[PDB]
Amino acid sequence: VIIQKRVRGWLARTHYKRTMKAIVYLQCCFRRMMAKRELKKLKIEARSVERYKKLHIGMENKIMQLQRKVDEQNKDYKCLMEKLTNLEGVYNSETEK
Amino acid sequence: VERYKKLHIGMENKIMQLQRKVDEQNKDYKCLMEKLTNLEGVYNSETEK
Amino acid sequence: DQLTEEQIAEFKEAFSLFDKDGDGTITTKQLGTVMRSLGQNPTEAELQDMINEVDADGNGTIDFPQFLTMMARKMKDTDSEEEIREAFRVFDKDGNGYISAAQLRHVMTNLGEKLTDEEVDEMIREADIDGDGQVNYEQFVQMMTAK
Amino acid sequence: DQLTEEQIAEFKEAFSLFDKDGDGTITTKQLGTVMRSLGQNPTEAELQDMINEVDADGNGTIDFPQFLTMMARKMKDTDSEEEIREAFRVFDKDGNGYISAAQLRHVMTNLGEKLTDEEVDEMIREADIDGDGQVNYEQFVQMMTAK
Amino acid sequence: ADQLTEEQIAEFKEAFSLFDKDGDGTITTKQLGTVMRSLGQNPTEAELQDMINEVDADGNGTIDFPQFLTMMARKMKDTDSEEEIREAFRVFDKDGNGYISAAQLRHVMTNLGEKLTDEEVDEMIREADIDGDGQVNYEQFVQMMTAK
Amino acid sequence: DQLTEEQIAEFKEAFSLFDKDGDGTITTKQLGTVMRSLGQNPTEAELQDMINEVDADGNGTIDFPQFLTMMARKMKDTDSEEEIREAFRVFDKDGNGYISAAQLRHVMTNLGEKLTDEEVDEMIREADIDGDGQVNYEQFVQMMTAK
Repeated sequence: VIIQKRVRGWLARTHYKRTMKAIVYLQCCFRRMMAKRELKKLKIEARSVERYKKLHIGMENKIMQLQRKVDEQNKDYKCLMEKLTNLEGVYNSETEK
Repeated sequence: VERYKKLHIGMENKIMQLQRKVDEQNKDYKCLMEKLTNLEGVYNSETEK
Repeated sequence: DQLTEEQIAEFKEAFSLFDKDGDGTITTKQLGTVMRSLGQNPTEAELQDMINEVDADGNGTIDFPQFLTMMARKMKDTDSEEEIREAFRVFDKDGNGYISAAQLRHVMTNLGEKLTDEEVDEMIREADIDGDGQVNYEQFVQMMTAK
Repeated sequence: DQLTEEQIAEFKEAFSLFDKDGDGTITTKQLGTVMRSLGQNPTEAELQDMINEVDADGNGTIDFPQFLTMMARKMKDTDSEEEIREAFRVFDKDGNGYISAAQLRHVMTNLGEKLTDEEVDEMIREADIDGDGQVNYEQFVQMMTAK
Repeated sequence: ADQLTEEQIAEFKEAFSLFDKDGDGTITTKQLGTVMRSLGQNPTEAELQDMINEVDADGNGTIDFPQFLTMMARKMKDTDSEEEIREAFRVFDKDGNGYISAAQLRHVMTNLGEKLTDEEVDEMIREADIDGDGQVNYEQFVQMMTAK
Repeated sequence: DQLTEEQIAEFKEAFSLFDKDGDGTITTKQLGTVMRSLGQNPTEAELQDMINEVDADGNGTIDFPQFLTMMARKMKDTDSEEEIREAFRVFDKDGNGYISAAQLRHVMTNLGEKLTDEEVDEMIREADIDGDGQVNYEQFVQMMTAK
């Protein structure tokens, strides 16, 4: 009987989680369709490259920051496995003794 | 200036790969944070006992 | 007592979802379903006891204040996975944790409430192991601990 | 990964059109819409996280590099329409995909992200959904996949 | 930070296009060094080979402006002052006065560190305008270098 | 004793460095600087012994074969910073592990090799040595670690 209780609980929880996942997919995809038809309605003559021209320098700066942040994350990872190895060795030696 | 524009387009293309690399580095960073914490706790408990 | 506000909101969405008429009433079958789907383990005997208490309240339907009161009653309960894991270990004839799955389905059809063929087969292919081959109910206990 | 030039022109067109003026910096409220302009679905939780991350810059201003981060972060996850079909038809107890329009409206009203009933009615008219007759899942799936 | 103004990056792009007669944007190792020095900050030969390996990671040793972005970003963290360099040249002079013969400078630049080409030696001898017999300050050349 | 190719490469690099003329025959005074900057830990008496060996070889000038041979006899020397810390402590009059920079200068210069005042100041400089205050022994530990 306790096994029955556990089985019912698991079944209903799985159905519940499936329901939330389905409802989230449905609402998000409905929003996607409505925004897509909004965009289709909003179609107009053409574009202007000059808007992209100003934003190119901003993309330059963000790329600079990208390589930077890559470098700091790499250095942090270096210090990270340094600390990892230190702790591993110290604790292994202490535990063995 | 045509090569100028073509290389601007390539630059605009390049951004996403950099962003993906940043995200994957963040994922690895947090993962090994978690590994460090777990290992430190386990080792401390074992040494104490 | 008083429950968490986020818990109250979650109960509200569960009540709205499991209600199909949109009026705000929950039937006995929907009551059992929501008890099982909240996360805590409802006993079949305790499920009938809750149904009887709802009948004492009357109308055979659940209003939101009644739903909150039965949420308090449900959270008053507790579930322990070590005890059910031990019960499973005793349940296995070998007791090693590996048991025939078809025999499992046959017993839970015989002993305890009879699981429906749909539920039995859903358990079978969720176990991801052949019925004749040994299955580990400890895996099921672990996946209950996960939730 | 690598993407064609025509799609690049598509994002440039989207950024130009979503700008009511010419100065740029479309409001962050249209932010998500811009992402949905690409036929991709950012979840509301992802939407608010992206908004919080953007707020470091603040001022409610969006930029093309930030939009490139938008699309790459969304590209991190990929979904198929068959999963959407399965999600739609698993809610139905019958499983044939036929559900009453009242059921779908209640589903919309029960959402964590509140969806206006006006938009639900608009979608019903778009798909010619009948309230009395259960709507076939493929009927809406056609323009779900058309997107 | 220190976001580059449009004029600077535009001029760098113009120089890159000018140097590459092809215009396809492909960068070779010699082109790598050319743009590396065109940046104007101090380039490192070990860093040169490191970035050459980074280019080889793409393959074929042919790459365009995104490599230029990577190198400029990696070099931005490097900050140097010409006054610091000219004051650090004092360690070159055993006497420390700074008035030293160009022959010893030639010998050092030929032999010390990474070997320098003989044509480079002749170019420096011609450009320094410093007589070998006369002890002349290297700082006189460091000033015209500080002009850049 | 023959070392690796990189060892001899570094040795010949220093050889070209201190050879202001590039002749290949470097006098004893500059050879001592070569030895000290190369990585060795030579005693002044041991330096003079090397000078006597060179003079027996003749001309008081070093050649790279003789250079490599005296490498082979010199790499065998190794010193531990604990001994130098004990030396500084016994130099300290109070014995607490802290000796004044002026006192250290006087103690080191009055006896032993008469090291010049400018290089004593160079000791004080580049090591954060407090002239009037007592010298931190950790500074000396780091200085010997950098050799």
